[PDB]
Amino acid sequence: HAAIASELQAIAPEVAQSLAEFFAVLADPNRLRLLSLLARSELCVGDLAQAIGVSESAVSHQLRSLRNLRLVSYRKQGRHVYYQLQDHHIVALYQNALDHLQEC
Amino acid sequence: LQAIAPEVAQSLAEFFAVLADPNRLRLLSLLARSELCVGDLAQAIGVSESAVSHQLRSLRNLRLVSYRKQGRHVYYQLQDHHIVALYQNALDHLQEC
Ligand SMILES: [Zn+2]
Repeated sequence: HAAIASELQAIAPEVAQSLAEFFAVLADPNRLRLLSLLARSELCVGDLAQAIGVSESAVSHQLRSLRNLRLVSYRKQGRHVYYQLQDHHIVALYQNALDHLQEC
Repeated sequence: LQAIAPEVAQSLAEFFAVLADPNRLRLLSLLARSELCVGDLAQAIGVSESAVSHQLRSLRNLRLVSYRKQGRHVYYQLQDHHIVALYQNALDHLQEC
């Protein structure tokens, strides 16, 4: 019987359901490759396409759902559109997940 | 630059896939605040000790949780601090969005 076992309670089923869906969104090798690039630098669709070795149309399409899913965001500067990870939570959960499997 | 190797991306994808389980997340949400014995978790979750023990076996094999011996009790805890951090960050991100 842990010291504070009586003081704890699990996350609500609705919250756990929403969190599970979030992780389901990340269980995609293609999405993770794109996020691995944005974790190190903000990049334009042109740079991402060259790195992953796919067309700009393909990256642009994948980035759309990523944007809708609130995993990435973008900023416009002059004639360029730079994509970035949504927030620091995204890079942290990404880096921690990777470090975890590296540490096993 | 270069993206992560394809097998690394695949392993990471499978890792997030195992986390896409509401029941596992409820268990992890408890361990995120304290290591706990099977009895404490079973009562918190409202399920039998046998059930939680079974759920924990899977989590152990998946390297999400570990256990240790402290006196006359076995306590389960999250495998490492990375699990702690990714859980909290994912949760906070969802709470603000
Ligand atoms: Zn966030």
